[PDB]
Amino acid sequence: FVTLEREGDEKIVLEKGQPFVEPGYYAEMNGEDITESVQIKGSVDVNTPGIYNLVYAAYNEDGFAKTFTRTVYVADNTASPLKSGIYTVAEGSKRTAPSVVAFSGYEIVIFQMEPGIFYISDFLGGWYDQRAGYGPDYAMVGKFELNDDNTITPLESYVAGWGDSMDQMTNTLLDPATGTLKWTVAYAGQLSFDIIVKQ
Repeated sequence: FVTLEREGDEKIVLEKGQPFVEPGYYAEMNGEDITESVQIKGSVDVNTPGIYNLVYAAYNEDGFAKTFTRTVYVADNTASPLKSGIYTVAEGSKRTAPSVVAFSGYEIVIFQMEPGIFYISDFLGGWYDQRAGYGPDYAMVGKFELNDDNTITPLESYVAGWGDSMDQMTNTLLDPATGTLKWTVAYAGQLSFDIIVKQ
């Protein structure tokens, strides 16, 4: 009866300073328009790089509600060959242990926290949420530092729900034209992935 539609992207990347213009939404209950009834938890601070979660709610008759979430990421406008950042996993992207399995165009977010340092939604390409639908408690959040030599040095990394980090990361490269990031990450004991991300 209640209906709740999000307009615009679930995930958005702004650059520090750039205003956040609300993409909008729509809500209807029993055929009447109840869009002005929707309430939002959350704010976006476009002058402080970071991750801001908004949560939109549409209320119904007996405690019930429908909800959608939108996440806004603020970058750091400092020049860097790595742009920020809704990357799509590319097509030469594969598992390489124990078997070999190629995967598609799942999207991840990559934004600059401070001049050298970047945040990723998922080191693991979307293999475990998304292409398994395990959900956001899977996939490897992480920071990494972009080097002057177009490699990538990983700092923290973590898969909630299992509690561990990556075992190692090698074979990385950024191409400052085609603007394409790639890495091999080895995970849980015996597991390794070769990821390529474009936009």
